[PDB]
Amino acid sequence: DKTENDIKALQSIGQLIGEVMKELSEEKYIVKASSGPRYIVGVRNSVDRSKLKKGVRVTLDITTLTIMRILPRETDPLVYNMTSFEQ
Amino acid sequence: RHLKRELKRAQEEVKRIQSVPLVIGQFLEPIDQNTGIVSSTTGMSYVVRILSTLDRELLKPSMSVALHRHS
Repeated sequence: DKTENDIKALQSIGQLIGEVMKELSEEKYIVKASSGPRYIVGVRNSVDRSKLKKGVRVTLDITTLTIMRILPRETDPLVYNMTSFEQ
Repeated sequence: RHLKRELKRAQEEVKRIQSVPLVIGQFLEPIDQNTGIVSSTTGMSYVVRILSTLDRELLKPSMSVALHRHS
């Protein structure tokens, strides 16, 4: 099972994060990526319109660029080092 | 009647291209009215076809514009 779980991750692919910059139309969303350049991208029926608001991180695929799911916010690798000072 | 059925199909073709995946550019200025200039948001400049059956009166002043990513 330790290697079966690795198979399942391996035959999958990564996601590339964006956030909803501006709603354009029903099935078209404008995002500004965390890597930069803005796109227009689509949605599956794996997400709702009432479940998206702006500044909410969204997944995209790196082979079709379509949102499948809602993603929690991000927060610096740097600011986690500050919470580890308490001594 | 045949030619009208092939038009509905002709446009259907191009609509597949119209929908996503896309990248977002910015229109600078025309160079004809069938060719225009855009700077993509990868910071690269392309001379591009102006698709027909689009705006040409808010397009010619500077305004956002959608471009295809593989074409």
